Amino acid sequence: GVFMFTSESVGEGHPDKICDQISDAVLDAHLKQDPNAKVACETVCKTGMVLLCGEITSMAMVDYQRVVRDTIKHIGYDDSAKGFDFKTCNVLVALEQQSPDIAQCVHLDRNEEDVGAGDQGLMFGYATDETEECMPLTIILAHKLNARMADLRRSGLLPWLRPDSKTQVTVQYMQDNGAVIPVRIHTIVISVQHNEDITLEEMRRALKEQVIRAVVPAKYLDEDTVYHLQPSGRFVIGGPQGDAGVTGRKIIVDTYGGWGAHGGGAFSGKDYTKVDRSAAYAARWVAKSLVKAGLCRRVLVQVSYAIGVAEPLSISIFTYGTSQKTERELLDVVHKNFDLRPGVIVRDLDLKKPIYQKTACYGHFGRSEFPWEVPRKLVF
Amino acid sequence: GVFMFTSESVGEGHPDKICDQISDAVLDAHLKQDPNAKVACETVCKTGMVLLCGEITSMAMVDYQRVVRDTIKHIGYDDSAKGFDFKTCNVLVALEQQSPDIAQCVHLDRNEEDVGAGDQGLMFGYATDETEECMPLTIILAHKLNARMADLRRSGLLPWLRPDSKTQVTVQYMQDNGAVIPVRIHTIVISVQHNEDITLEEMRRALKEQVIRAVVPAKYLDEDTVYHLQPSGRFVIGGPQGDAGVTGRKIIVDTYGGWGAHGGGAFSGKDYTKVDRSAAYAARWVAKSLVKAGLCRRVLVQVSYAIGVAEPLSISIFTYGTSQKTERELLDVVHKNFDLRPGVIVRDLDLKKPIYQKTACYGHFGRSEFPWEVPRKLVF
Ligand SMILES: C[S@@+](CC[C@H](N)C(=O)[O-])C[C@H]1O[C@@H](n2cnc3c(N)ncnc32)[C@H](O)[C@@H]1O
Ligand SMILES: C[S@@+](CC[C@H](N)C(=O)[O-])C[C@H]1O[C@@H](n2cnc3c(N)ncnc32)[C@H](O)[C@@H]1O
Ligand SMILES: [K+]
Ligand SMILES: [K+]
Ligand SMILES: [Mg+2]
Ligand SMILES: [Mg+2]
Ligand SMILES: [Mg+2]
Ligand SMILES: [Mg+2]
Repeated sequence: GVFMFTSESVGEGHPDKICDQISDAVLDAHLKQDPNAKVACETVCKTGMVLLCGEITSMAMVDYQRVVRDTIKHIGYDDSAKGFDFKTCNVLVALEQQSPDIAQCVHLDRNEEDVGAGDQGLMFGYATDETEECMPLTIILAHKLNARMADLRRSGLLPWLRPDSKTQVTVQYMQDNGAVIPVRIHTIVISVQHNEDITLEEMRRALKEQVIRAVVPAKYLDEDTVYHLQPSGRFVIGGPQGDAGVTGRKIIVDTYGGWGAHGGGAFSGKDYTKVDRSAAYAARWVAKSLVKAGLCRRVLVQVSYAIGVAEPLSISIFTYGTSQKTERELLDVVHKNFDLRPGVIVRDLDLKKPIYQKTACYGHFGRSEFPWEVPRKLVF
Repeated sequence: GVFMFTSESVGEGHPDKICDQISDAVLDAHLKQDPNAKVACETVCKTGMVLLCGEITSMAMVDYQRVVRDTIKHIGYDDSAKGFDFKTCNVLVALEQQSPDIAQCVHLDRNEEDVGAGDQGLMFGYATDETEECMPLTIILAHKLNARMADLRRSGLLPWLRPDSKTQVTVQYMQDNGAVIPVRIHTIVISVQHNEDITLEEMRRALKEQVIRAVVPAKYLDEDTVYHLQPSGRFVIGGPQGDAGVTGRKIIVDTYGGWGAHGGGAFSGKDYTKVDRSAAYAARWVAKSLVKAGLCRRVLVQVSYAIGVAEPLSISIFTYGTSQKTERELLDVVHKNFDLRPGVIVRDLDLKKPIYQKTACYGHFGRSEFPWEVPRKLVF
């Protein structure tokens, strides 16, 4: 019953991911001074331009030129030869206050515990026992390939590497009563921006031997694995010069790589009152807690909200046939162990801390440092 | 075994959907003069501003001020009292040629049939026999609620309505050997921008009696259905004035409302060489053809590509246990009946025709006018 499943990831210099990182750097900058800042920052990037736009109500005093240029510098775009330079790009800021019609409904006059959902929406959380981080192997490997290239770039071991990169991993799985077991790597794609000096054959050899073989467990690779390495043959123009970037255009990279499900909302640039983020984090937290408790091997959780209403409108659990308990029993477990109002989630998961720029590349899930990745011990 | 599932939709004046419609109006304008235009148009909107950015290589000569302002006019934003006016907003254009490093790999010198995938990526198609359009009931109803409000607005029957709107529908389902059967409407949310004259109680009564009851089959509604109608109590500030909008931030509204799966790519603003769009359309087409052929009741199809390579890297079929044939047999059926190279998809689905602005609101799927919604008769 073998099947293929593909996931992709992108590196820190991918233009959409640049925007996610800048949006969350702005959020972090506000939260460091005003833990209750209301932030909805969209970032757009294209040749020579970063535009910040959206809605912020905050007591913080933030140097947006500094925050943006510091983020671009850290990513590695510091010269016109690379197509983008934090020293000389245009930074445009079009930031306004949050609509008062929204504020009066969501949070004005309310105790923090009672804050309403910042919008309507649906969110999903997912977990799978196929890896120790409870994530799909496809997306984890895709992230790790990009992170390895960034390490080799920053260390100087491969000086021809530039920050813009994309990876894609196809894994063959067998199924086991609703659970999924990875069996082998079927195909890997890597494209990474490079300078003019290096030759194509050298690049492909380095991506195989210093990237792929350093990251992918050898038991999954064999002589029939397909490798598309620098498949375009030339990737000198890159970053925002090659492709426009926008916040919230990598939402499947950010989450489960196509597994589970997604409700549509972007994460980056948004404070905790935006349930698109906080409730997706909470749903991941619930799903991972269910799997770690031995209640299932695979689980999808849906929650939904209405603007201004603190309590979820609906909660659903799907275990793909991998639980002995029924989904109505699991729902009982969830109601007895979690309170999914946004004003409680913020306390359980410490969502006012300025840690969001860390989440904006290499995935929001699967990384044990974050509070939604620490399972709650369940009573049942 | 009853469960809840929620989907949402937005109306034509929602700021993210404004950008999708403008991006596809630009694509249509180019395709009317140059059927082979290469288009990757991102649109950003915020108070008083439309910014077009991205990459276009085309022989067409397009009046971007006219195209943008005509689109905003048709949506209905024609006065500062509504928060946005096509006559007086700022239109900024930052459009460059497609990267030559991409062009040499994707299409230069190649016959149309052999054009390579414009990017790497994964795409999904989904279909379900629960409605005659083979779509989830939740997302269809959510779309229809917004379309009904737009009709009542444009006819003058509810003159206090403005273009920005959001809907959300929670349905209770039972399952039937992997298939899903809608049973009742559990919750409906509607928020719509309004003028200052109308009272809250009048608005809520009109949304129930002239919108919901005109659109939702009465057999699904009962005395216990929950209604959150204008739940914020005041929604006068709206459109781009209330919330920044960006192309490709409604990808789950655009597709299956959280059902099936999504590979991450946005649709609007992209010509057929962008497999994010053409291969997702083709996968929907395959999935719907499988269901209409009686081969399954529910099906998810995954495909993936590498930049420059015409043939898919992987294809997967999941029937949720609703097919008598195995998924390997169904894969055989798909390989015998479809050719999923982008240069063949463009011919089968007529993807050079300038019909894309129609797809940019109310969903890309479930509408029989589009070629990917006309099932292919299968040999098997
Ligand atoms: C292929 S571009 C998307 C299409 C583009 N907007 C256009 O005009 O055709 C998307 C991503 O692919 C990567 N990319 C850019 N140039 C590339 C190249 N020459 N070869 C391989 N990948 C490239 C970059 O990560 C970029 O953000
Ligand atoms: C709630 S806003 C998103 C959050 C916003 N960016 C902020 O600063 O909090 C998202 C959408 O909700 C809708 N909306 C805007 N104002 C609203 C209001 N006062 N009541 C209900 N819905 C509203 C509009 O469709 C808007 O695009
Ligand atoms: K783009
Ligand atoms: K927004
Ligand atoms: Mg993109
Ligand atoms: Mg949202
Ligand atoms: Mg949005
Ligand atoms: Mg894409």
